[PDB]
Amino acid sequence: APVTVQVAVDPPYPVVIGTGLLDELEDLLADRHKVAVVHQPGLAETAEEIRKRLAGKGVDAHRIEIPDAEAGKDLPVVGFIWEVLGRIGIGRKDALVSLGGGAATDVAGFAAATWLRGVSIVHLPTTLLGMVDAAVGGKTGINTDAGKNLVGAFHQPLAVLVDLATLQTLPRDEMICGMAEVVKAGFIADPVILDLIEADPQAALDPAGDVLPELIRRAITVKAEVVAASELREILNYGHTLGHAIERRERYRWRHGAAVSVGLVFAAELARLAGRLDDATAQRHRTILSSLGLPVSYDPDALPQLLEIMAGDKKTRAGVLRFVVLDGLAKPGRMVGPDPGLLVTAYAGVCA
Ligand SMILES: [Cl-]
Ligand SMILES: [Zn+2]
Ligand SMILES: [Zn+2]
Repeated sequence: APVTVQVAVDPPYPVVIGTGLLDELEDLLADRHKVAVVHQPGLAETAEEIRKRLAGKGVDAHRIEIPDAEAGKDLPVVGFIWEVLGRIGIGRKDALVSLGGGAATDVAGFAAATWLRGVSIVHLPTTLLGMVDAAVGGKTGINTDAGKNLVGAFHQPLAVLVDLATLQTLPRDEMICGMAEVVKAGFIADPVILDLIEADPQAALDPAGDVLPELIRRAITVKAEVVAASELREILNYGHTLGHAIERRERYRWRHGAAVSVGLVFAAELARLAGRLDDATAQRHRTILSSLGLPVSYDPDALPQLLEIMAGDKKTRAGVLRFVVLDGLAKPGRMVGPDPGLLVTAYAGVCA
């Protein structure tokens, strides 16, 4: 019944896409002695239902509620999760289930990665961004005093269950910000994603339509294929060089997807001015993103503060900025240490 995308790492794991996946979760974890469901607050009820269905099969099943959103990835939260796994007596053969957006899958994933040096985790992402991106690929992380996105671990999930029923209650604004990673996947490796969205941009956002389920499958496949195929993975940062800087500048008060959207537009203008990307494919970034309702511009006077921010990013070595750029649709390449005047000119092409 559901579609499954296999992530061809070693060992491989499935990303299951379908409607009503609790049965598949039950049969998957039926034989574990203990399971802890780590969930964000608005999902207490789905978590309690998972817990009961599990306890029904004989699992000593627990739910662990963590703060919503970015508050949920903070070091004290993972400290709390560890203490709870201990109190419950979660062992090496036991399992965690994450239920929530990207922050939940990241913190629950980091906790599973480090508890007894690694226990199995199943991810149930409940946001579009979580489904196409954060839950696939095994990157986990937490927020510490050092900054965000710095501390983490690679830890592949036993499985990822992408339950489309859950999209029916997702607010429109979260749907739109999840679509920025789908669009990114389209530009880097699967232009059919772009063609499908262009047919009708508003049908792409409809959790009941037939387009969104296909876009999800395709975006997950692009990520699965990149991850299975050590630096090709950097292509997934497309739009994120400026995007992460904007987020930071706004103190994480902008949606991740909105910042990436502006970063994509910037990356396209950078490539266009460098002579690497044709005008048509370059312009297509702004037209697709703006048609979905995503921002395509940012504060015209922010470049100096953005440059200083990008200066300190982990990828920056000896003050040298690195960007993912396209040499054509689905032909990702790199631009290392671009001339400052070129960034200034690209930024003006985006903001003015
Ligand atoms: Cl979240
Ligand atoms: Zn999220
Ligand atoms: Zn992203």
